Amino acid sequence: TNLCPFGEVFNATRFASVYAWNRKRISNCVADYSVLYNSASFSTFKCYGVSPTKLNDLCFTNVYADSFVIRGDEVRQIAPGQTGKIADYNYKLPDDFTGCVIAWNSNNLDSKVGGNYNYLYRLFRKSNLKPFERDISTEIYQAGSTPCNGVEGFNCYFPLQSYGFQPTNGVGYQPYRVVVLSFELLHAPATVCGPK
Amino acid sequence: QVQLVESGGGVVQPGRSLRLSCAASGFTFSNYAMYWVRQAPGKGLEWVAVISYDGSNKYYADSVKGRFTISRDNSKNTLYLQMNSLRTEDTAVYYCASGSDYGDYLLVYWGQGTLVTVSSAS
Amino acid sequence: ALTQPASVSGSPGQSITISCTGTSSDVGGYNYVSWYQQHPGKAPKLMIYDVSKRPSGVSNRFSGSKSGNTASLTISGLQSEDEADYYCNSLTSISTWVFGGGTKLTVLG
DNA sequence: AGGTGAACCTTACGTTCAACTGGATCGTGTGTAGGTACACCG
DNA sequence: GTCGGTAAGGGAGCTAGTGTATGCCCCTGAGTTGGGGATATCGCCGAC
Ligand SMILES: *[C@@H]1O[C@H](CO)[C@@H](O)[C@H](O)[C@H]1NC(C)=O
Repeated sequence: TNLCPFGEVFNATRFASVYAWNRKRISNCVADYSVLYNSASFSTFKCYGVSPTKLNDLCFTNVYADSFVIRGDEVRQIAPGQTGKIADYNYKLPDDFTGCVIAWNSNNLDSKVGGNYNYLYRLFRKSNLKPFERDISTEIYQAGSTPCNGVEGFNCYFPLQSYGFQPTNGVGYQPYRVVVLSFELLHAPATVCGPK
Repeated sequence: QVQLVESGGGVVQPGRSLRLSCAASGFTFSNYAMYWVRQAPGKGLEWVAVISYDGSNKYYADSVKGRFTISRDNSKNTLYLQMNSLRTEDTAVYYCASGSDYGDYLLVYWGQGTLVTVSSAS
Repeated sequence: ALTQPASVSGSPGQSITISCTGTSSDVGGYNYVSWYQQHPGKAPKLMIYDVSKRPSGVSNRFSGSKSGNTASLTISGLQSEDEADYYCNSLTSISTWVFGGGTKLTVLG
């Protein structure tokens, strides 16, 4: 019954910045994870709350596919109960995650010479991020007790910082494309399971 | 297919200005970093210059540091290299490489490239 | 720069290996080498993408490999039409795109 | 096309109680180029 | 003609379409994409 449009997500020309991670709903299809391989050297595929070996014998009300890019040393922060700049400011995952993540290197395709400024991450925030929340405001974040009336300068920095991806970066510093599939199931008809 | 055409330039006197233009088509210019690579007649290749995908950052080979200037414009889809204070040893054929998808640290397309001769004669 | 053999010769059919070496910074630490084949009076075009890979459309026979500090290209069953110059590239620190130098293949015709 | 000057979080790490005391050294370990260029003899 | 040794009874490897041991990613984790150890039935040429 039709194949899930995983190409439109994994083969997408450009991935959104981590601070503005996309969200594509996938439903009314069959999840054929077999074809997912042979697409770049994947760096991480670990699942919580569901045994991958049986993934083809169950399906859910829907699944949300959130795609973004982060540096390798940072990918470990995409997990329930984790802490870090991404975990508290850009992308926060609930402790009861019913789903899992996929990460693959994209240095050859997403690391411009001299620095790729197309990707930004939120380095400052007043408070942590609630699970599955999106923040895009670029208001000047004051750090000290001196209000700056929204002017960049001393003790008042721009919240977003552009990733400086370069070919000569470290082994773990190169960009990594991450796609998180959150399986949401309720008392509703199931939508996305592969061959039995 | 993707085309890259160099404006070129005839024999010029040593220590004189010269502008070379590389026009590209068939692919998105404004998302990749061009390179200028020279080749002396009968010798091996030698990287000359590279410019970032937006012109913010430019790198030159130590041999041409402080004499060349590589720029680009995306409005008309073109790349420019300005040569000042030429030297006789600089004569060579210049190639305007692209660094297309799945690699930007490497040169891929390698357009036809033009020829520049630096000799003090008519 | 990099060091390469001045010239390599071999009859058609067998395997031919061309090796280029550099300091740790050029290829010893960075695995970004890529080899180009330039025919006489022609624009060089990529042959070996990355340390060991090949862009779509090129011949399967060519194969890149890396042994520690050295990078090698292996050609299986080369024909007469493979007579051309071959250069090994490398991305070093602080940019500085070094080049292999010169290497010519000939067929015992 | 260089020398002063003042900057602008400057961009790219080697990490978590923090922030700039409001110094280029400053708590833990920063660091700098262009120019904004308007006369020369050219 | 009978029996004991056999890259073999336990070593190593990884690459999804799928077999019996130079295989199975078997089982999933340092996240840089992979760790050691699970039932041996074995089968077959050659010296005695
Ligand atoms: C993504 O693109 C690659 C290369 O273009 C292709 O081989 C692959 O099939 C695509 N992804 C999927 C899931 O098919």
